[PDB]
Amino acid sequence: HLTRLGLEFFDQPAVPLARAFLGQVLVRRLPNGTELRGRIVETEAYLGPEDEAAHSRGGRQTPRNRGMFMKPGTLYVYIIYGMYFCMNISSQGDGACVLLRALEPLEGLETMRQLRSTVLKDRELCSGPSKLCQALAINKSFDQRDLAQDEAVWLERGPAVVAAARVGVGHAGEWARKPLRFYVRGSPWVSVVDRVAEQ
DNA sequence: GACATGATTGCC
DNA sequence: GCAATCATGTCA
Ligand code: NA
Repeated sequence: HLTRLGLEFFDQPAVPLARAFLGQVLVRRLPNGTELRGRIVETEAYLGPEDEAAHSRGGRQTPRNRGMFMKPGTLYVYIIYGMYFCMNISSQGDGACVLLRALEPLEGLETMRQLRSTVLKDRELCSGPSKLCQALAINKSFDQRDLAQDEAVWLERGPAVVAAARVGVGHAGEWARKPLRFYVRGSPWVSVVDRVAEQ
């Protein structure tokens, strides 16, 4: 609470926000009062209407993705492949948000392991957008919550960034190629390294 | 109402 | 290399 990043932090455009997320710690307070912690090491920016890789492309706006259009810091959690969740945080700009792709586990590792068992090496706990949601017990109920004012989840300030193309956007179009994915260089917790982009 | 599909994960 | 599994986006 005293460390929780507030409203002013989130009110930034997608790219600066996605880059600013690196190093920050995502915290999840479970019912047993225990708190799980993960330092963000990989994120992706979705610019909005012009961004053909975003759900909000062409100004598309529905009840499912309303979060992207809500105040910065508002969560947009959705179900993919009818089996996994993806956690995004609305940024400045309607239809713009930041997807979280990987965290470096810091605390509550044992609970995460249990959560993701449905023996896992720590490297398999949060190395992915859906894995991290599973590891932190994030689900559809976290959709549209305010990361700056929620009792169960918040971001804390943390004490070389690689910019690469996003994952699972395809190999067609200028937007699929744009370097809108950012992660901690040399980090062993990133979900997908891009040796090419690192050079 | 119907029908194609996914910013993944993980086993063959 | 590809199946799992179903809410959502579209078209009607
Ligand atoms: Na937004």
